[PDB]
Amino acid sequence: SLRPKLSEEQQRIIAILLDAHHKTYDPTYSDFCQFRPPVRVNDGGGSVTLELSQLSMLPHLADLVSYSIQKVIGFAKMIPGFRDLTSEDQIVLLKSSAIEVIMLRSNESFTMDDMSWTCGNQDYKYRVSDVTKAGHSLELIEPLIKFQVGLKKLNLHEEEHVLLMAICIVSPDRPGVQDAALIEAIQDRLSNTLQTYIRCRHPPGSHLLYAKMIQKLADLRSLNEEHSKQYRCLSFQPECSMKLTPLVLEVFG
Ligand SMILES: C=C1/C(=C\C=C2/CCC[C@]3(C)[C@@H]([C@H](C)CCCC(C)(C)O)CC[C@@H]23)C[C@@H](O)[C@H](CCC)[C@@H]1O
Repeated sequence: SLRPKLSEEQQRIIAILLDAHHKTYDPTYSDFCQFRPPVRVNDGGGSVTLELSQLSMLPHLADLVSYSIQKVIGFAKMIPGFRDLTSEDQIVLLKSSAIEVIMLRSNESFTMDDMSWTCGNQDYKYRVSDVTKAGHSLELIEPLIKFQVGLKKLNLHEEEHVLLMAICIVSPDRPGVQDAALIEAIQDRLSNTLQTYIRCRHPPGSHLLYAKMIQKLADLRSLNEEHSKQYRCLSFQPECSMKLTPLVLEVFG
């Protein structure tokens, strides 16, 4: 019912987050030529044996994800209050939310035109087949695509988008966090900002939208778990480490 105006602080928080995102997410995907080249081997049959023996798309996707983790670390460091946390808690939050924030931020390149993540020309267009070529199974990819569509249909304003990513990162319910109270205080500040923003730009669906966004955060936890299970399997493949990156190995190891 009540639609309070955004406070000076809330406006500042949003401005900071938008700026942080603009500085850490390149919508032109101009750095992609620097990643190891994508290689797409003939695997129309979706053979797990062939996929694991080759992992043809893994070097490229590992680089893309590693690159993205670095950008997420930068984004996170710009989240108001994040610096107030101990280095220990910052690292715990980053490592635990990295893959989730990547899935969230990738919605910007995701397109419902053909259900793909398009980052420019055909070379940098990723579909389900490309992810299976990196060693993952439909058990993860299909729910992820479903997640991308659901998120895409929320038609989030960039303000809502960056707040959602910040809230995802600053979560007190991450295993290993030491000062859950401080983290919850920061998250509440961000959550209150989001709730206020939604009510200001969306008439009472304001309540429906916030609930839907929070549900996406729950969906991300499940996706995170499935990815971890599959990463474990992938790591068993001999010589897989060389196809990944040091950051990826640490974050998901
Ligand atoms: C990374 C990003 C992008 C796309 C994300 C994709 C498309 C390819 C397969 C991925 C990467 C999924 C995959 C299941 C994870 C695999 C990771 C390993 C191999 C380590 O298990 C998770 C998200 C999926 C492009 C762009 O929007 C941002 C980047 C440019 C601004 C964003 O930051």
